[PDB]
Amino acid sequence: LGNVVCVTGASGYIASWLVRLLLHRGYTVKATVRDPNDPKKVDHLVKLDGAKERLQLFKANLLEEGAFDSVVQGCHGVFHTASPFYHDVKDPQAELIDPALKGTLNVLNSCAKSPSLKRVVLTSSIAAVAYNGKPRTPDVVVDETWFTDADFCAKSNLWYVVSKTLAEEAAWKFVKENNIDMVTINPAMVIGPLLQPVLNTSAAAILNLINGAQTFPNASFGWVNVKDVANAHILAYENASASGRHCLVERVAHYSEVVRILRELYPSLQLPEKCADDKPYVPIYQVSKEKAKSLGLEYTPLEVSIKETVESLKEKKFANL
Repeated sequence: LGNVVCVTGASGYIASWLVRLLLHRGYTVKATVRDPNDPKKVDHLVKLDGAKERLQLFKANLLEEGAFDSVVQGCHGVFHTASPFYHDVKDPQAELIDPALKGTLNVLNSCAKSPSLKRVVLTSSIAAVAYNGKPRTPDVVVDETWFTDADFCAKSNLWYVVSKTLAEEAAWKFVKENNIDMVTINPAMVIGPLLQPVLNTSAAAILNLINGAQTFPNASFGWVNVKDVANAHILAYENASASGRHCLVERVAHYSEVVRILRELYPSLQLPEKCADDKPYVPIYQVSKEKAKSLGLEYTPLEVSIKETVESLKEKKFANL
């Protein structure tokens, strides 16, 4: 409750929320960022309730070997969240795969030499679970027994999913051989309220639907509320019986369905009427909520997370409606 834990990539969306919630439960949080001295990118953290007294900032370059050695020491829990945001990709190997694997093992190495460590919570992705070749249609229930076939996805140049997949496999092989207790949280598209004026890929996609787009894409993604995965990380860490992977997806929805909800929430809002290609809609499917629910997690419904996202988009000045 009032113990010491470490959160990596603290400036990230999921991480920001995790820090806010950890601070609220009384924890002392040692957070790592690229430059804790840039009062521009750590402002949203220092402002959180309790931060002034229990937010401990440390400088750490995710790709710098040993950068996390001392910060994890003295922590019973380590939440490796660190999520490098978007950028045009040339070489997937040196730009996506290599940094993915490197940063994961960099932090795990640090945890391996920490006597205080009780459990590591790794933020993974639904990308490491659902892409094994099997069809994903309305009656299909994807769950934690599904594991992405990296080789298969590579043939389709689905390099981001490949990087997330290889990184998770690497993590499980490592913790197994180095006797570390690790659990992973696996979210899909993460939306909800904003703590700073910066958007992740998912919130920007929502922004794109309300700021005058002519069409909406023909795509179906799993969607989940940022408060829910942050809470899922805390519950998976605190509950001793928690283990393995945890799917964090509250329903898969096609963009036409997302647009329908937006029309219901905002009756006078201008929204795209046309889909991007005239082809049949990418089918939706189901994703198990059992494991997260087994820890007491309650899922926020999609119409509420969309409302919160659009409301924050206005508050942070991205949208003018």
